[PDB]
Amino acid sequence: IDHKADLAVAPLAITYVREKVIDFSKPFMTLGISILYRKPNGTNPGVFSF
Amino acid sequence: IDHKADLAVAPLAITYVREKVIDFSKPFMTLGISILYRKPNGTNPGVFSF
Amino acid sequence: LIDSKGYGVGTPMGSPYRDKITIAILQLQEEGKLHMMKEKWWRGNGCPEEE
Ligand SMILES: *[C@@H]1O[C@H](CO)[C@@H](O)[C@H](O)[C@H]1NC(C)=O
Repeated sequence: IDHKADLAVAPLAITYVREKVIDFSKPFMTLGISILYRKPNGTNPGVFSF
Repeated sequence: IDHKADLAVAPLAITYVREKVIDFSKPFMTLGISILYRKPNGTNPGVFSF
Repeated sequence: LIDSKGYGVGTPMGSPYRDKITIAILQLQEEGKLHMMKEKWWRGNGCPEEE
């Protein structure tokens, strides 16, 4: 906002609160919130399987 | 390009040429090429397959 | 995708580069170069053989 840089290329939110104070351009990519998990081993309790 | 008005709030792809000659808002519905195909033919009954 | 957000470039107000960079981004996007270089810098090991 004080122009102490030039066009900033970096992971940077597109937020309303920032767009109000700084200017943005067309996104080069889109984010997302998604789960992260480890694939199951496959093992199951001795009661459920049979 | 003429001035009937400022707005056309419709599905309108923001392509290179269209931004050459049209100022665009930021995207609201990101769109992509996918494929459409049938689920299993699944032609099995519980009546007589036994 | 629980949420939708976009990485865009920052600049102060009145910058002439906003539009010139938007068009550049659109052309490079149509070039698919972004796609392949994203693949490269997000490639890593790959899946081993596990069947
Ligand atoms: C997988 O096995 C590890 C031990 O090798 C165990 O700690 C973990 O709970 C198991 N997880 C699943 C989903 O089977």
